Amino acid sequence: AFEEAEKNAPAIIFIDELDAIAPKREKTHGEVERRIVSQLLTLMDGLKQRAHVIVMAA
Amino acid sequence: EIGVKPPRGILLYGPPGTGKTLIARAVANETGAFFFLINGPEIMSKLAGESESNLRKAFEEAEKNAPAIIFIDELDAIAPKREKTHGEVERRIVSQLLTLMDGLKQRAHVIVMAATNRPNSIDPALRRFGRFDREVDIGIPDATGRLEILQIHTKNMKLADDVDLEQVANET
Amino acid sequence: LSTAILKQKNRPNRLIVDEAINEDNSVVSLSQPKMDELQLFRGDTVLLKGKKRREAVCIVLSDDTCSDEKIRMNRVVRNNLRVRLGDVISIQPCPDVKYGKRIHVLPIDDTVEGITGNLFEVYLKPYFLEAYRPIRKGDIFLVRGGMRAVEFKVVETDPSPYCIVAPDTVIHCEGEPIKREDEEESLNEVGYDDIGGCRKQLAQIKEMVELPLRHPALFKEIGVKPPRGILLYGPPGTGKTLIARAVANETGAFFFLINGPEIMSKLAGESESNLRKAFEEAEKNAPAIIFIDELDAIAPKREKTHGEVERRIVSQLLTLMDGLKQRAHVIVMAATNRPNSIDPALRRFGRFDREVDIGIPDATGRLEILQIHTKNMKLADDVDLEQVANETHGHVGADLAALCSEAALQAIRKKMDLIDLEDETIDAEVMNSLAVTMDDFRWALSQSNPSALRETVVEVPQVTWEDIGGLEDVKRELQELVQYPVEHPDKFLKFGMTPSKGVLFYGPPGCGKTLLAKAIANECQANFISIKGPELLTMWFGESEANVREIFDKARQAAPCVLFFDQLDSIAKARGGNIGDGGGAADRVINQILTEMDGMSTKKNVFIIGATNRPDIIDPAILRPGRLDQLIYIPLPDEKSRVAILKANLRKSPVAKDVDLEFLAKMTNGFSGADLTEICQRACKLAIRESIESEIRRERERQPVPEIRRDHFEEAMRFARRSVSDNDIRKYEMFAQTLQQSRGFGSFRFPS
Amino acid sequence: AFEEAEKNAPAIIFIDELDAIAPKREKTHGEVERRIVSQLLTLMDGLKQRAHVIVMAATNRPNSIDPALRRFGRFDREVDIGIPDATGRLEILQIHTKNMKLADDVDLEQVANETHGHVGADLAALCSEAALQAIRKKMDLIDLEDETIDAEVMNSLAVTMDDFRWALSQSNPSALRETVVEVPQVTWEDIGGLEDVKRELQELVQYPVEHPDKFLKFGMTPSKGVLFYGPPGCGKTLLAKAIANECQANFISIKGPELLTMWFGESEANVREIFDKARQAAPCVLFFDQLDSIAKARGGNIGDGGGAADRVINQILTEMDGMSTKKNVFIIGATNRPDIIDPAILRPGRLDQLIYIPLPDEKSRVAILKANLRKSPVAKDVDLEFLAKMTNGFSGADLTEICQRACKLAIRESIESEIRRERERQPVPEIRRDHFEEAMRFARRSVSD
Ligand SMILES: Nc1ncnc2c1ncn2[C@@H]1O[C@H](COP(=O)(O)OP(=O)(O)OP(=O)(O)O)[C@@H](O)[C@H]1O
Ligand SMILES: Nc1ncnc2c1ncn2[C@@H]1O[C@H](COP(=O)(O)OP(=O)(O)OP(=O)(O)O)[C@@H](O)[C@H]1O
Ligand SMILES: Nc1ncnc2c1ncn2[C@@H]1O[C@H](COP(=O)(O)OP(=O)(O)OP(=O)(O)O)[C@@H](O)[C@H]1O
Ligand SMILES: Nc1ncnc2c1ncn2[C@@H]1O[C@H](COP(=O)(O)OP(=O)(O)OP(=O)(O)O)[C@@H](O)[C@H]1O
Ligand SMILES: [Mg+2]
Ligand SMILES: [Mg+2]
Ligand SMILES: [Mg+2]
Repeated sequence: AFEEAEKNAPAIIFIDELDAIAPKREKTHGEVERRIVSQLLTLMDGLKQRAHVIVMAA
Repeated sequence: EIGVKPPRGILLYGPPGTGKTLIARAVANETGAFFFLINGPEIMSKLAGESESNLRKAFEEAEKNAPAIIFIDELDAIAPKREKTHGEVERRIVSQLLTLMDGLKQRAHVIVMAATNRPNSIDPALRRFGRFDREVDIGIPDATGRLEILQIHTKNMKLADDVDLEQVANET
Repeated sequence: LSTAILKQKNRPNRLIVDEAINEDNSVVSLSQPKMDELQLFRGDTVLLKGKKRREAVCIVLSDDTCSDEKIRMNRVVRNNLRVRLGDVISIQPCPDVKYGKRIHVLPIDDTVEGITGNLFEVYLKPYFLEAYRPIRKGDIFLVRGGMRAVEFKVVETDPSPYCIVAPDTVIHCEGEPIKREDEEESLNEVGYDDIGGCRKQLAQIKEMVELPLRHPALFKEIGVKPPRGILLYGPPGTGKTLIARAVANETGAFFFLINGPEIMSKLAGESESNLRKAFEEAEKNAPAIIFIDELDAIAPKREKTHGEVERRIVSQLLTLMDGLKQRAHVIVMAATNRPNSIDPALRRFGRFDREVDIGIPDATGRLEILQIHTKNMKLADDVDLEQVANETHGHVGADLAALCSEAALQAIRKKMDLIDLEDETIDAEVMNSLAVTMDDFRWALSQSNPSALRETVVEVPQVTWEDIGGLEDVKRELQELVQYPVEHPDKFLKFGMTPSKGVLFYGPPGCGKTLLAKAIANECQANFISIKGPELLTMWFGESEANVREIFDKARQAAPCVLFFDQLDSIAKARGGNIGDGGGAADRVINQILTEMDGMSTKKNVFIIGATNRPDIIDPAILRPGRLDQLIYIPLPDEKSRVAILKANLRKSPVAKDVDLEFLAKMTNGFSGADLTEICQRACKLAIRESIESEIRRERERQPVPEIRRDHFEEAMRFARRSVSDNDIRKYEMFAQTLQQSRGFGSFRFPS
Repeated sequence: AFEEAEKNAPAIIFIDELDAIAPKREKTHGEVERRIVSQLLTLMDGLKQRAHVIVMAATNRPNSIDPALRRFGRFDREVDIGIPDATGRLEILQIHTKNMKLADDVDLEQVANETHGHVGADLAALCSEAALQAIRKKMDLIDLEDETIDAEVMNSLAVTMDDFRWALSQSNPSALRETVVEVPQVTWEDIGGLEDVKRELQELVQYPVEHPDKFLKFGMTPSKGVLFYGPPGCGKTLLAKAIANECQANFISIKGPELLTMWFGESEANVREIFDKARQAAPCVLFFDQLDSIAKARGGNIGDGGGAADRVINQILTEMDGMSTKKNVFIIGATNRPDIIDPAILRPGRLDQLIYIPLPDEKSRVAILKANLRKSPVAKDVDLEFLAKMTNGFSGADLTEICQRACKLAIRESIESEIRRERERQPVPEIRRDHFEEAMRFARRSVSD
């Protein structure tokens, strides 16, 4: 999703229900959710890249 | 001359924002060695054998371009304790890391670096000597260190004369 | 008997390596009576065995200066044989040695640099002119001459592998120069000598992977087939992979290395195909050894495994290891930190019949490991490796390598002033001044801490026995508790009684229990694990007891280890008194603690100390001797102890001489240690307040308090309160009197 | 495979590790595995059309096999290759020792009687280890680095009964490789007093295994369950250690909460596995130290928690009921809190015999003091009878603590004497009466009235 949005560099990403996808890595027993939180952190770190892509989460 | 091998494993740990990834980027830019960067979740795959193969490919690429520095960001996501992990894939990934860093074949010139917010969630076999030799705590800076951070982050901006960065360092 | 396979027994061939006065690369010298014993004449070609499957050939010459029990050889022959001074090698006559038709030699890359002249013409042709020197494949020989002497690798011999370099033999230096790094990696190759400790384990391994190959006639005559499956298990860093490398380097059998995760493949049946290919490769190559590192990666229990691929891989390994088509003389070795995670069907005699515990070494074992790891290091004369071996209580061998590396790194740090990071190269004077002293090893010891305890590391506030005032008897008991079983086990064996290893501090708040724990953590010569009571408890079912089991296992591995519980009554409370507490989670934690502390397992030097602020609620089985043997009562300090506490608090504090601590201790009746510390802190705060007001006054005039004074202490005292009320002392004295009256005899005297 | 079997008929198709390719299709998450199970079903159904092909399969997880494969017309016959008895173990030993060079003193009958839980691979391991010990005894005469061996060394080489006894000392069933624990060498003479308990335990262990015919003749089934209850430190775990070291029965010792697992269904599976591997090693003793953790009163904590402990205790009750008398699996439970043991556990047929390990009396205290000081150098004037008299309410642990405190006082005296001698340059042959006198004032009674 991040790659596709960055392709269309004037892009806005909207992550609806961010609470479900991104819980606390330590608090949640599920390893899938801690991994997805870490991947989202990595994507946000490189998100800017001096690109028009912006991300809004609800 | 001194007859030892210099330590080959660095584990940076600390709360978020201390600059572990920043230090990794600084090392990547300012060292004269091949740099390979690994993100924890990006290794994960559904198919059995893909993730261990990705780790093997990264370590082989580092070995070919030796001396090299491998940085594994978000080590906690990729390497949980095998006793407390149910999934076979994660346990096999941790075993592949253990073998790659310290196995019957040892890495000659590759430096393996990692960063994690929670070092105690790492499998204790990784925190052994031969694999992650030293653990470096990137902690909360003091007043002078955070004044240095403010100076670093304010160097590009144009600042008025009234700006007093030592006061801001004291207050934060 | 178990280690009987390790002795050399001093056969006539056995000889001690010694330095060579004038012996060239291709000759060695012995004592004349030694030749007469071996029936060797001067000039006879001889064959010398070495370590890690190496052989060399030399010309034996008579040297009167050579010792009777020693053989003189230069550095070249030593490096060819991978031996050092003092090593024992066997010399035997070599029959049917003939002049070599042709030899191909490959020079080392670093030596040939800076030599414009032809390598053959400048060095090989005069060196091998009428040389009559015996050589073998794989040897390094150095030839002097030119600007830099040149090392040649004899890669090809005709006839192989032994040949005499006659003048008619053609010598050619063409070819890719040999890398210095490759020969260096060949030199620093791991053999059975690089494993320290694990003497019985190494004996068993050599019995199983070396003896059947070296002397198969024994097993053929005695009519049995030797064991063919070895599972090396142990905590991380104990040397399982090291033993695997040693076996790989020091066996003539073909060696196949399997790493667990490498087997896996995404395709259907491709992992089973990889396993079959590995076993077919081993079978094709006659005697072969298969080593599977990280066995738990690809051999989980089939009953506990959900994926079908993993179960099929376990079944494939089961069939390959012991199936209808039997193994054709193949030794299978495996290493794992989790032997109980392996499939139970793999652990039987047919497949993995011998399980070898590479455990935590003792003092002598870790001394041996330190000697092995420092054999290459440059050491000063001041270094005492026995002291370092005694200091490192819970180290496994990887921790000792870490300690040696830290010492070397500190030694390099001490030279960072003379050394420049930026400059191209380091001065030779600095390199000659570089050495590892005992101070570097002391620093490494200070930083050293067993890796298994890395998770259970807490920053302790550096308390000394002097920081505690009073409690002299308690200090002596604690020091003796931690020191006697560790430093004098022979005394306990002589008196035939195991030591007591349990102490419970009970008393009013603020009287010095946690201070005693800090003093133990900083002063006692043992590992220390600090446990807050409820941190072990977990929401999940069976995980709180798992945490208890894990922490006790960590204390067992790092023995001698001190296991301190800051609030015991939280983790240790009487059973049956909780309506909720999960599904009896607290009671199950109590029972797990009871089993871990005194059960059917063998007892180790694990000193378990608990501090409780109210001991009447702790389970009575916890206080049973053999668990918390001594119940030490830490009461409110008396006047002497109050003087000691006040002096200890103000020892580092600049205090005016007018302050009479005896009068303070006399007045403060019923005060605890925290009360007196608060009095001193309040005096310090008042002094700081006065100094700040004085500084404000000087600042006002621009636009004092050198030490804490008597009036500061008086104003601090007017705020003082007695934290522990009389009823609290009544309760603690009630518990203490129950304990004392339990015995029933104030004075016990034997009848005369 | 099936077509090639038909081409060359009569044919036998052996499928080793049948559970590898034939799991239950409902539990399978792979399409290819389910298709393989269906193909096996189809081929075994069509086996009737095939003239003389016979399919024999081997598996050590028969319950994991797809149930449809065990129906009529396909794998309809099942052969249980069970654990051999004493005579069967003798036959296996005779088979494995036929090629070895046994000495005359060897007695395979004794070796057959000792190996209570061995299955045949264990007996082969035992023979291999005995021969390896025999080879070890010659490692003094032959060095490993030697190139060749004298023929006389081979001629002298032979396996003797001492080698087999060493092997038996090292030998253990392969099944009990995960439950094995290091147990201290506790002996019946290490325990002081408890003579009636010792005799009762020895009889309860030996009589059912040695003479079941008398119990069948009188029609009474031997008791297969014992609970130990008493004050802490009175000798329950010590008795368990003595049983493990002395009795010729396989011993499984498990900690209380060892079986519990957070994952749903795993604790019941752990109970099933422990009881099954107890049956496989019969005659076996299954000891439950701190039983009240494993078995607590149902409904007392039902509301608080998920209810997994109730499932665990129900599974335990099912396993206690499921055992036939023919399997000699003695179950011993130990607890110092019998009041919180589940009442169902003590019902007839499960943990029948309830034994009260009491606070020792004066004669038992003399026995305990002698047993503790048996290996210790104690002065003659030290009167143990008076120590037993004065320690009225003391338990065995209390007396052991008194002796340990006296030992530590003696060690302190010796250490200080050595320090003093080193100081003067730059003792304590045994424990004395003053040491015990000093140790007694620190002594306390651990168990209250
Ligand atoms: N010590 C520091 N000195 C200067 N700038 C810093 C420092 N720490 C953080 N920053 C600034 O804040 C940003 C965030 O830091 P960074 O992403 O490295 O944090 P982190 O918590 O170590 O990372 P991650 O959790 O992704 O490993 C940096 O890119 C930099 O701009
Ligand atoms: N007994 C020993 N003697 C000498 N060196 C040792 C010993 N044990 C470990 N080492 C050294 O310490 C390190 C331990 O690494 P090694 O791979 O041998 O450990 P391991 O027991 O296989 O660990 P893991 O369980 O994590 O695989 C190596 O550098 C090895 O040389
Ligand atoms: N004997 C002592 N000598 C010096 N300071 C003492 C002494 N006893 C207590 N203190 C002081 O008490 C404070 C800490 O007390 P500590 O943590 O040892 O108490 P505690 O007995 O463990 O209490 P609690 O029951 O509340 O956990 C420190 O300020 C320390 O200086
Ligand atoms: N009859 C006895 N003879 C010799 N020593 C004994 C005797 N009874 C107890 N002891 C010793 O006293 C201590 C009691 O420990 P033991 O394991 O026997 O206790 P337990 O009855 O299982 O109690 P707990 O309920 O506390 O687990 C041990 O050190 C043991 O050696
Ligand atoms: Mg390893
Ligand atoms: Mg405290
Ligand atoms: Mg007990």
